[PDB]
Amino acid sequence: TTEIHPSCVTRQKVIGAGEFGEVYKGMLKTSGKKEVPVAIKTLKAGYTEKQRVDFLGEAGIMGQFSHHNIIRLEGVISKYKPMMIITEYMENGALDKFLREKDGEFSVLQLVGMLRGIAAGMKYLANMNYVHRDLAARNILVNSNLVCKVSDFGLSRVLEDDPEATYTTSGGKIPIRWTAPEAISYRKFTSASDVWSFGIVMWEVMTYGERPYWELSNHEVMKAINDGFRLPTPMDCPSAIYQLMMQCWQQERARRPKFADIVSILDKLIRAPDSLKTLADFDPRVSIRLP
Ligand SMILES: Cc1cccc(Cl)c1NC(=O)c1cnc(Nc2cc(C(=O)NC3CCNCC3)cc(C(F)(F)F)c2)s1
Repeated sequence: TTEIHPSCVTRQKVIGAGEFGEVYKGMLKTSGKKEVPVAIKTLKAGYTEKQRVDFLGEAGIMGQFSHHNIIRLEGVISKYKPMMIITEYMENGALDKFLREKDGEFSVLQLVGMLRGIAAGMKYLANMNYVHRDLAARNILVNSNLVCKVSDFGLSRVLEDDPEATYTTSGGKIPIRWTAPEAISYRKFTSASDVWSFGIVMWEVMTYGERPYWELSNHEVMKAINDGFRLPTPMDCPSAIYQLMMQCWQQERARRPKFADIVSILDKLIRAPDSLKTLADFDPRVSIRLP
C-alpha cells in the first residue's frame, strides 16, 4: 500500500463524521504536478486494536482492487498520527442522496447506465471472491462523469458502522430492507445475496431514491417478502428493467441471476436503447377523474 507523507495531504472540509474520525475533502500533492482532489478518512488517537485492524483493513481490501466501478485508493498515512486513508474524490457524493436531490433530471438511459456500472463493479467483486453484505445506494459514490463506484469495504466494520443495519431478534445487525432472506434468516451472505441487494439498488435508482417498502416496519418487510410480495414497478420503468429486478428477488438463491448475467443484459439493453422504451405498467395509488 502506498504510504503518503502527511505534508502531502491538506484536509479542507469535513464531509462526513463519526465518533472516531472524520471524512474530509482535501488535496493531495503527489513538486512538478498539480495537487489533486481526494477524500481523506482519519482515525484519531486512542483507537483500539480492533479499530486499527478494521480501519486499515478497509484500505487493504481496496488496495487489492483495480476496476473503474470500485473506489480507487491513493494511499495511507500509517507511520504518523492520526492515521488516514486517502482515495479518489467523488464529486457528487452518495448515490442515494444524489438521486433524491436530482429527482427527474436524468434520462432512462442515464439511469440504466448507472446500474450497468454498479453491476460491473459487483461482477468484479464477486469474481474476486468479495461479498459486500451492504450493497445499497447509500454505499455507491458518484463522480462528475456520472460514474457510479462501489464503496464501503471491510469485514465486521461495514454492517457495524451502517445505521441502516439494525439489531435483529436473532442478534445480527443487518440492513433489513436491502438483505436477502437467507442472510436475514440464517446469516448466509454470498454474492447471490448481494444480487438480491442489487435488485433493491435497481429500484432505488429507477425511483430516484425512494425508500424501499416506504413506511413498512422491518418486521413487516420480512413478513411481506416471506408471503411472496415484492416491490412494485417504479413509475416510468422499462419492462426489461423491472423483470430483471424481479429475478434478483427470487426466494431461492440458486434461481437468481449471477452478476455476469446482469451485466450482459444491461449492456445489451444500453446498446439497443429503443429496448428501454417499452415500460412496465405502473399501479396507481390515486385516481384523478375529470368529466
Ligand atoms: C477516504 C475514504 C476512505 C475509505 C473508504 C472510502 Cl470510500 C473513502 N472515500 C470516501 O469516503 C469518499 C470519496 N468521495 C466522496 N465524496 C463525497 C462528496 C461529498 C460532498 O461533499 N459533496 C457532494 C457536494 C455537495 N453535494 C453533495 C455531495 C459528500 C460525500 C458523503 F457525504 F457522502 F460523504 C462524499 S466520500
